[PDB]
Amino acid sequence: MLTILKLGGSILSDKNVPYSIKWDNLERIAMEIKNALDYYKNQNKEIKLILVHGGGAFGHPVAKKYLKIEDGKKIFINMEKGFWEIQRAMRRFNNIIIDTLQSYDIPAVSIQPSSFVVFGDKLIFDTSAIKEMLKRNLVPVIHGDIVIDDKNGYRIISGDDIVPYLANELKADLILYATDVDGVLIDNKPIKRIDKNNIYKILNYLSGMKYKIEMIRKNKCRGFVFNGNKANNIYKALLGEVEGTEIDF
Amino acid sequence: MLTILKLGGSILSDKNVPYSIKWDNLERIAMEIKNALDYYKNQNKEIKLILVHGGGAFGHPVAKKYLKIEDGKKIFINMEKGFWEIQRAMRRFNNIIIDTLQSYDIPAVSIQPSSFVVFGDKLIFDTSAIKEMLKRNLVPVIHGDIVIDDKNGYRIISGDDIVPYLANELKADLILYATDVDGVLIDNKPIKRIDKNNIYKILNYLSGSNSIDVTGGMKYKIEMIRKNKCRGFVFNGNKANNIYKALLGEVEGTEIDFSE
Ligand SMILES: C=C(C)CCOP(=O)(O)O
Ligand SMILES: C=C(C)CCOP(=O)(O)O
Repeated sequence: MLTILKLGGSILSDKNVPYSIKWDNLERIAMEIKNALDYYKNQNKEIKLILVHGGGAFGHPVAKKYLKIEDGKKIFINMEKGFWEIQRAMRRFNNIIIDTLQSYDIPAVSIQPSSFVVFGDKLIFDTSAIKEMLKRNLVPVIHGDIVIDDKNGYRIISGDDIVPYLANELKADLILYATDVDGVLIDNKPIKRIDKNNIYKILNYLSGMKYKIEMIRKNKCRGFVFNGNKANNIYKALLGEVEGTEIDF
Repeated sequence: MLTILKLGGSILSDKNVPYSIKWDNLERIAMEIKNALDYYKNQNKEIKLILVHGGGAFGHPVAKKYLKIEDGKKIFINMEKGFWEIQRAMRRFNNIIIDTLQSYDIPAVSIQPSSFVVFGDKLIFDTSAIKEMLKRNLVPVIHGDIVIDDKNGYRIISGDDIVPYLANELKADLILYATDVDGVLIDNKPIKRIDKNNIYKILNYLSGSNSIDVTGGMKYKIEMIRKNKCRGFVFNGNKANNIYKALLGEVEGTEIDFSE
């Protein structure tokens, strides 16, 4: 029923180019998601879908402006100005993505964490609204954002924080990570799987693909890391599976 | 003391001209909010301020396209386009308002109800982040928005729904209603004070046939203030300095006192 597809940095926007958008790729990714949803409408299978994207060439660039290094500590400053300016950037990127999805008749809607989510100790993140939206078969689109931290004051929640959380909070049947690599690379090769056995030797090797791997296990989750730039991977990924690294916890 | 300023009326936008923006009026208002914030710093007084605005010529016009009357009632349709459409329009208005407020160094941030609020017999509306934001001297700007309900449907949440709710949740001290009128008009004249010695006497008149507001607007504002045993002002937000004065607690319009 429920799937969480993450569109990770750099398939949507080049990081080394502030305010950049990879239009064709975005246009294609949106199409494959549509063709996927359609496929299921025939099989008459109810498939609830959530979407997550990063800060790409929007979130980061603007943030970097209010992050100062001091005593080896990432420090936000001038947040009187920084909070809005980061919000604003993520709002642009979020509109662009949602409009495109909408143009393919994907019933996407904006989820803006900065408005309600709180980091620190526990993760305060009321999924009430999201559950309802899913009951309507709407497709909530969540994005990395600036967010309050009741301990550190400010902090940047990312997709890696959001996906795992929601998958557990919402009991997701299938979680997908679209990236620019053919999966988790070991010695420059994508392992077909990651469980409870070879993991130990994997955490050492990696000593945020790690962060990602740990965040999902910390939730007995289970997801696929694949390449989003390969025409059809997303469409395949959603339908059942294609090539990529599997992570089961 | 925490204050809630409700922009409202048609002081920011002319509902008649779709996507209308009363720039001049919107800019002056930012000044005044600024003048006020600077004033509370000089007099060294702690103020937490929340702003709320409605849909103006943005929310309503778009929303109406997805509203139908069915069996003597309202129902949203095609919300697979409608929800985003209304979000989109509101997000624009919110941007314009916040960008401006910022252009006067007012630390405004965006609160988008559509993302987390559920409209039930009781609102589901986590105010954790807002509290932290106020804690850090940010100015949270909430706006009317589309939202899902807990009954297979959708609902429009307005400033009217948002203000009272927050007044309660956050235990506000002062409620400010910037409107298109000088106050609660009684004989085309803003009554100075409303309290537990005339409220009912006032409600009844508001309900009569010689009342200027038959939309039940003022009545609702009065009752929530009274319900939040706090204090509020109803004033003209189109007049120079009323918003500045109001924020200080001295705007000449109509006072509503039920604190203590
Ligand atoms: C940079 C911001 C605001 C969020 C970054 O998170 P990502 O989407 O994981 O890159
Ligand atoms: C029309 C929408 C989106 C809500 C408008 O809220 P209000 O103008 O405060 O009633």
